Amino acid sequence: TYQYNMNFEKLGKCIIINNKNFDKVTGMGVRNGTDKDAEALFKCFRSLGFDVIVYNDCSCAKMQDLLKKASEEDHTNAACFACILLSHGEENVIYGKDGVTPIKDLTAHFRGDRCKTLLEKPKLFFIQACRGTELYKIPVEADFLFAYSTVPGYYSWRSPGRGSWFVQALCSILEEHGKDLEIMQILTRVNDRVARHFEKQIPCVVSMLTKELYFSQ
Amino acid sequence: TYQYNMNFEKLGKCIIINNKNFDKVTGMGVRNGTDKDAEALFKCFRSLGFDVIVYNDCSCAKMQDLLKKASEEDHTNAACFACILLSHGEENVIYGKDGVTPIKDLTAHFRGDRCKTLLEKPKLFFIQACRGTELDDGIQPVEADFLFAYSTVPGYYSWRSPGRGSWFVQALCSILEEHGKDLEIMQILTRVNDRVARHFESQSDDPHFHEKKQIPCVVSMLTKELYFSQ
Amino acid sequence: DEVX
Amino acid sequence: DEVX
Repeated sequence: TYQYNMNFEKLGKCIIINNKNFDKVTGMGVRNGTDKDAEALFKCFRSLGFDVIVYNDCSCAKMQDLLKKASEEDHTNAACFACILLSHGEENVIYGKDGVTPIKDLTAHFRGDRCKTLLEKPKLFFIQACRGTELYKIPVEADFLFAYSTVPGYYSWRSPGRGSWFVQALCSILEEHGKDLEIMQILTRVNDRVARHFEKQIPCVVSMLTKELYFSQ
Repeated sequence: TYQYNMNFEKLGKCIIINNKNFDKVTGMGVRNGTDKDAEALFKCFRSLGFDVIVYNDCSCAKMQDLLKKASEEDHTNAACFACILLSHGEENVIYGKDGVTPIKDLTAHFRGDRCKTLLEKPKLFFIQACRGTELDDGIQPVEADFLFAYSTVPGYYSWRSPGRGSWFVQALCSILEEHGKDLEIMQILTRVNDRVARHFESQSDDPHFHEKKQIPCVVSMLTKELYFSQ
Repeated sequence: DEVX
Repeated sequence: DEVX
């Protein structure tokens, strides 16, 4: 009664947006290491049970349409939904290959009223991108969980040969405890593992979940 | 190993700011119900082992000074720190009786490089205040070891009952009374998210404010699990 | 009920 | 190490 009901045919859809190469008119550089991240993320989430698909170098129109179409699909037999963003980022926005687009516009499509088949089900968003200085009734905003690579305003570090710190940590924890720990315990251990690397960066978790989340039983 | 060390002389300090009355020039009304909140929280955190102090109708200058003065104390013998803000609010700001002040500036005083004696120890901030002006119609700091429990999602309104107290605080206290010493902080706040989401629904003679909902918002930078006992 |  |  205190856990989300996972007794469903599918665990859910998991979209992974992998933006590595950006157009020159944006001014952003190549993201070496993100390929190693996405692959690591693909294996982990597939092990959990997600039906995962990976889209490379997406534009702002693509990302928006990609998640709009996803909120229009039938999730009646799905236990939940998950999206992972791996791109460049500024104050409250995410980058495409042709510019910027708001994160809150990508998630809005999954609001309780905008996506009925996902009501009372968890919508997870994991974002790996930067942020800084730019030059019988139920709520519609409930059951969302965001896991940012960094707090609002600071940088997120990435290694060309090893990949990003947040992703490396996230996959390590999921590989071993993905089936026996609650979602907040996993993300809390990620916070710690990322913190213990410079001794700066520290992930942020925003939870509007109403029950505990486990990926099994 | 994966839990915050709670083997200290004391749990910590618990500062509650109970702003009920505001100066007319701010345009803010009386927050009837807050005393109920203040009273229930006061008893709650005392029961957990916190050394609680309640402040009333504070000014922006007073709120900034209190927290600064607190961060300048020796928390070496304390396991954690808690602070609850009960007042009027708007995006990123919390009201005093004479005006408004940024929440971030209020919590910055406790960053690691400004309060060394609270490093690696959890800093809890519970906020009961609005964060904008939007209504839920319904359907059917750059540092670690911080946790913020807002009464509502950013950009929305947060509800309060003149006779019973605010929804967030009411819920929070019930769950802490019965499960405060056996559940983890995130387990407690999750249950609170659920209680505010289901148990409550607003009623008013105003058709624009009738049958609306609310959903709390937890932001965590904690690096370990947190239990208030052994 | 009143808003904050 | 590089920035995102």
